[PDB]
Amino acid sequence: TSSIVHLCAISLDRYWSITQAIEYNLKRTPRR
Repeated sequence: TSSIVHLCAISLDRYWSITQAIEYNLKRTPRR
């Protein structure tokens, strides 16, 4: 129970900053 969150704490941040500024790198240099 407690031996999870701690982990989730690690395997999460990675997908935090990006999320926030995801639009920053989504569909750059659009070709149309």
